[PDB]
Amino acid sequence: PRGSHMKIGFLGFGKSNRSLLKYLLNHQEAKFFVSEAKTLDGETKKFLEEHSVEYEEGGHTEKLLDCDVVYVSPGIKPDTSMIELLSSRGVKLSTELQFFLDNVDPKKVVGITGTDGKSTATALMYHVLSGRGFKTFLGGNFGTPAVEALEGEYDYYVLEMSSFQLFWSERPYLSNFLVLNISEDHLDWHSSFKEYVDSKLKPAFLQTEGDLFVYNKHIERLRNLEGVRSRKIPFWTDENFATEKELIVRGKKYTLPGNYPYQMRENILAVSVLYMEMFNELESFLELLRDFKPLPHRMEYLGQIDGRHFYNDSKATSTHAVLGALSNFDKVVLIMCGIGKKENYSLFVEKASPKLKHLIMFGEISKELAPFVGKIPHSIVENMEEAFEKAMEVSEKGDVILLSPGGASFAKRGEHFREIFKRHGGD
Ligand SMILES: O=[P-]([O-])[O-]
Ligand SMILES: [Cl-]
Ligand SMILES: [Cl-]
Ligand SMILES: [Cl-]
Ligand SMILES: [N+]
Repeated sequence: PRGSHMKIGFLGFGKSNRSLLKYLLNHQEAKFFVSEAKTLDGETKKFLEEHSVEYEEGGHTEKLLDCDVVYVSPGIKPDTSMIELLSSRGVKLSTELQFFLDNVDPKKVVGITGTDGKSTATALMYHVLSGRGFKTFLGGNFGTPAVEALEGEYDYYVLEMSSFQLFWSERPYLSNFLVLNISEDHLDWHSSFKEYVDSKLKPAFLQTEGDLFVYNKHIERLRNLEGVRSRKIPFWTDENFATEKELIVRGKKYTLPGNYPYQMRENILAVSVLYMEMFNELESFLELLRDFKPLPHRMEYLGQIDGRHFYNDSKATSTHAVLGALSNFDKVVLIMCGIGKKENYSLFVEKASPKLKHLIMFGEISKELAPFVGKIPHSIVENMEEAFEKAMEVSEKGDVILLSPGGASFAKRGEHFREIFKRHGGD
């Protein structure tokens, strides 16, 4: 009715609405208006001015009441004054996720939601679809907003979707919908648990018989899913579950490549079930799982030499991973090495300190750590052989010696450390 005089509003201007405005500037004839509660920085203003997008900052005014549609930033709360005025004046309210779901090919979307594990599970789905050779987009709440992907073409769009995005999405239709878990704590979400649940489950009740809904069966305690019309495959059942070492899908058993925490086992189970439904086969999934980056590393116990216990955490390539390994003991003689990531090690050192009987270092990471380590008994050596002997020398019967490097390299170091262990008589 209004041709190019359509007025499109943005309430809030975080990454969702910024990505959406950038898509619409290049795809739609309309007058655009951005409304920010705080101040916009200099770069953002220059950007809006370069494309003559009107804006207000320092408060939401009645200028938004003039809009034909307003896109709400996912973090905007439902009972705020501007939402109340907008609704009471009959202005249509939508959000960047809903726009995406209205514009993409529905059958190419894999929508993942959950309380825990959401980012890793989404990354795994992306990983295994990419590994089959599909051109695959990864984004959603934790990452790149989905509308970025509407430039060019993809085979699959793998989205992580939060309760906030789904709340503000009036009709969030997904052909492929995975719910990892729904849990009562901890929660970024404002208040009502029943609104949180209902927001997260919205897509399920929109599906048709040709669609797919894979879900954690514990959510059946919260909501009745009988009327959902899609192919529905629950996990944690008699046929779809995981124990510490095994994955069972359709009653079939597969050995997992390591013994992982509960959340990672659930992420694997969830994505398994969906992959098996899409491709009828899990051998390709398991092979691709092996190079999945967030996959926890094996901490291989090597054995003893003269009462000392050796653990090989060769794959720890960051401060974070070293802190993981450390939480398995109370005292340890620790060997670190490799190329230090650009970090601030004081946070790491104070967190590591109580667990360290002695720290041994070599490689360029020695230089990064040296300035913060005056606190604790420590030795800098030149290579792994020297590190090994120094570990034997500062240790006694009963101690644990742990290789957990913390830096990158140029199972090469791990192999080297194993070989040294053996040459000095290890088991
Ligand atoms: O945060 P507001 O719309 O009063
Ligand atoms: Cl705002
Ligand atoms: Cl904002
Ligand atoms: Cl998004
Ligand atoms: N936000």
